[PDB]
Amino acid sequence: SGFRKMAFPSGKVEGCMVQVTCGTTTLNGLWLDDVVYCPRHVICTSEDMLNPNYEDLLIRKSNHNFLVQAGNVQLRVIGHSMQNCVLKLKVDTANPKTPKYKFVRIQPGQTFSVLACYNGSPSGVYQCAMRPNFTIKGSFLNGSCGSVGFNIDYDCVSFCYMHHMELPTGVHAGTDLEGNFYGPFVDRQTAQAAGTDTTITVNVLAWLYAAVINGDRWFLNRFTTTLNDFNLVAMKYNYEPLTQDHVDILGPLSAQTGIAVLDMCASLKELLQNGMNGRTILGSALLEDEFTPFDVVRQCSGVT
Amino acid sequence: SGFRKMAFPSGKVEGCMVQVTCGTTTLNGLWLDDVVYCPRHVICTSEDMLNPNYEDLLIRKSNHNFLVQAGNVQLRVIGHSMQNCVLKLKVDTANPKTPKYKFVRIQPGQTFSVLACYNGSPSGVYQCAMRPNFTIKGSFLNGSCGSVGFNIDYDCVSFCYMHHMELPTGVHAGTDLEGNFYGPFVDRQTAQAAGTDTTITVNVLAWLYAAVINGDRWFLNRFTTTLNDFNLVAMKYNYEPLTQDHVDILGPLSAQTGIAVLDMCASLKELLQNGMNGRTILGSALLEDEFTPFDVVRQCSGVT
Ligand SMILES: Cc1cc(F)ccc1CS(N)(=O)=O
Ligand SMILES: Cc1cc(F)ccc1CS(N)(=O)=O
Repeated sequence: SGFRKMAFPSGKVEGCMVQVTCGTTTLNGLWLDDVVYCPRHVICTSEDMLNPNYEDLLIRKSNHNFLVQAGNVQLRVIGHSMQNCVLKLKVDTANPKTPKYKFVRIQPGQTFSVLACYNGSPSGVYQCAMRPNFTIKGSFLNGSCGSVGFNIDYDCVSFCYMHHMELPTGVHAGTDLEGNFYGPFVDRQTAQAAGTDTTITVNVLAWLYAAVINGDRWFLNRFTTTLNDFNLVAMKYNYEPLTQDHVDILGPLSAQTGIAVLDMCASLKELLQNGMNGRTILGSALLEDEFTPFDVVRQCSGVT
Repeated sequence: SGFRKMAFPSGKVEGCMVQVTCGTTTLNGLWLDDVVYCPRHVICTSEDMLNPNYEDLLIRKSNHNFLVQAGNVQLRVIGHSMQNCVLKLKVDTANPKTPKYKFVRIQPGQTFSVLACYNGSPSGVYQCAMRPNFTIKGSFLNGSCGSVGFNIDYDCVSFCYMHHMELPTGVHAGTDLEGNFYGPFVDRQTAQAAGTDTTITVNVLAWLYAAVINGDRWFLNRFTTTLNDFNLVAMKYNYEPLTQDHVDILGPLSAQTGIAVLDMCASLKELLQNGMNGRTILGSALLEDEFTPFDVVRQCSGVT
């Protein structure tokens, strides 16, 4: 019992983190097989970052300009290419600690673990969600760029995120491992405003299921509601609309707890309308939306 | 920028987790050098757990009754001894992945990372604090026992916690790696009530420093206070008394932010007296006390 915002074990990803230096810029790279993946803005001075022409900046670069360091051993770069907003440095050595892995582009509301790194060295690991405005609320200082977000499925690491930007509002933007940004963001030091950060409704409900399971029930009410009625209330409170897909995905939690999804929606409705009244659910004074339904099933069943 | 409840990277500890089976009971063990550490209640049936005589139960046990499995390879047990509430199984093979390590008994209010494991397999990693009532608020299902709490100092893993018990109130009790329980708890299925879970005042203040650093300042007031005056208010709100030691430890944050410790104490006082008024600090609607001063300095400086 007890419920915690858990990160996946980082070991398999710790083994893939290297330091990439290009001139004076040092940031993190991901070493999988004989390729090192890193943000392409490694080639930029902070002057370049105002309006960088990456194609033009990259012409000036050679394999030997990219210094890749794995622990305290240097990797020989035998090739370099730009895929969207990431650099792929082909090294002459396959990472002997390469786990089974996939590159996956996640959807907003989906959760993953970030291994925050500096100079190819892991500092800490924390659990994130892709916000519906395609930002993440990370902890990233100078040097953290190229730190990656991942999910682990038994022994296979699905890499979903590489860190690129902090927006002027102190939220974080980045790419999948094919170097395509989440949301409308570009690797340029420019006025980039994120849209409305809406609450991930399906996640809040999953977390309310997790609460009931763990004995926090005070918020369970006598009322039910409808998808349309609930969604009127969701709209007013900047909550993502709830689909039959969301209701289907919550099925097992509904089954395990014997609380219908729409009854829990009515509980959520009252919580939105009446607040917590200074009470707490699983030791939080607001509604948590960075647990997925899959996150609760797998935590409240002990999946390794 | 941005502030996150980060766990240490778990890799070095993932390498030390094994499965220990004794009869029908399976739980987690820690394999360091040629010793496997695990909870001594591995030798108990859930019948034994009501009033176990561990010395008597252990007489009946031989080296070959302890089945230690590291991944999918069996370790030969050549010796077994009881140190307090842990078993030390001497195996014939040194863990080749043994990191530099120490066993340290932590003080209440001190924070550490837990690698929650099942059948010697890591499931997730999360950051904890030793509560002032010597419990932790973990996430632990059946099989999680022998999952360990640790701090990492560069490359050295300080092991501070092994998981043993969930109390009837769903909080968690355990030992240091010498098998001495934190608090008054015993490895017995009996009415064990935890005392008052007081807030770790120094940690809340450190987190308020972290807030100011990260641009959340709304709670900064015009008032200061005294250690004695603040502590009257601390007492009323089940906050740990603040010592000159706590004030000394917050020095660097006070220095970095140019907010005197006692001024921040006055900010905390108003927050205790007036609540948040439905506002949030670093995306929390209550006062976080599971970051230490050392946790903020090292997060808001990017220590690897
Ligand atoms: C331990 C774990 C494993 C997993 F596969 C999915 C989730 C979790 C828990 S959580 N929601 O804090 O990430
Ligand atoms: C990343 C990190 C490293 C460290 F040495 C101490 C703390 C932290 C951040 S925290 N407070 O979330 O654990």
